[PDB]
Amino acid sequence: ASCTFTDAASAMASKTACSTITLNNIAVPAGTTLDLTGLTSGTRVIFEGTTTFGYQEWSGPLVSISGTDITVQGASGSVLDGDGARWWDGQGSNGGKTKPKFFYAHSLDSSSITGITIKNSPVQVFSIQSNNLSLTDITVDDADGDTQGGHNTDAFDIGSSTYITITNANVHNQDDCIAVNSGENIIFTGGTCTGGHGLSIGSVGGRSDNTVKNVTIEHSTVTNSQNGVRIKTVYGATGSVSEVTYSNIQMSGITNYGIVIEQDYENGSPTGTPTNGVPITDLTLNTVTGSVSSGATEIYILCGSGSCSSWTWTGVSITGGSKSTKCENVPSGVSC
Repeated sequence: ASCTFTDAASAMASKTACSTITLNNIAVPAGTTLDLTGLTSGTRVIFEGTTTFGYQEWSGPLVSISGTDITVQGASGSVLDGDGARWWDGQGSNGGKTKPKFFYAHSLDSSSITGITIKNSPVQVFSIQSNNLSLTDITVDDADGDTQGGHNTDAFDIGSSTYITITNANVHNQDDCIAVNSGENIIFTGGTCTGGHGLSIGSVGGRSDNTVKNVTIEHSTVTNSQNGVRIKTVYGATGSVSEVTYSNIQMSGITNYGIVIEQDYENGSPTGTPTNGVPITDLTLNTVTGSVSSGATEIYILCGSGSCSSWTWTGVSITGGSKSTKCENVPSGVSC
């Protein structure tokens, strides 16, 4: 049966009995999840109009969807508006108000999400922990967070996932455009990332899953962001990052690091001393080009002893700013 809901309680009560679920202009109660987990395999979910959320200090998620063979779609003009300025205090997930993560895609397997627009997320947007999930034509409009205190507004956080494909994302936020904490067979292509902290592998380490393998981030643009390309592995942690390719990345207006690969990472501040428990091997950068701002550093590589090997570095050209005086353990064929 096809079902159309204008309230969250009805949608959650009846979701399994509906093979098409249209969610029209739903105001989700404060402190609660629009809980679309456990869907019957094959179900299509359509977001129409503007979805809103009541105010409460809590950890979220605001929305969660799970199931096999699920098709999630944002109708034309649809928006999931978190009105996150109600929470934003410059502190994000580091302190201040407790703020809800937006959209859990945990075990949304052999599934797709297309044409969803998120506006003004309180904190991180997509939490991806799935197998065979594509995210296409996703828009994260967190631009208001640049002046209203947004922080830790990651667009795509990926962990314990396989076969994730993100295509034609458009993100304006205040943190990582993508952050691959762990996963295998990941593609991010055709993205535009502005305002945030770059296209990041990591942080890797310190979790149950600390393994990244076969990730391609390609044909994408990073502008007006703290970093362009970033790999961050956690200080003193254990893990593995292998078969990562950044290819055909352009950047401009980068404020801190055009490319930064560091094995001393901590959330508060990098230690400045790398460790060697998270080896980065078979890393390819192929055509990573653009400019950084005058106060920025072009390329920064801080590798531990023996934990960066077998890299391929071709067509890398970052102009502007300054060259680093701090690079350590740079692999053969690579340069700051």
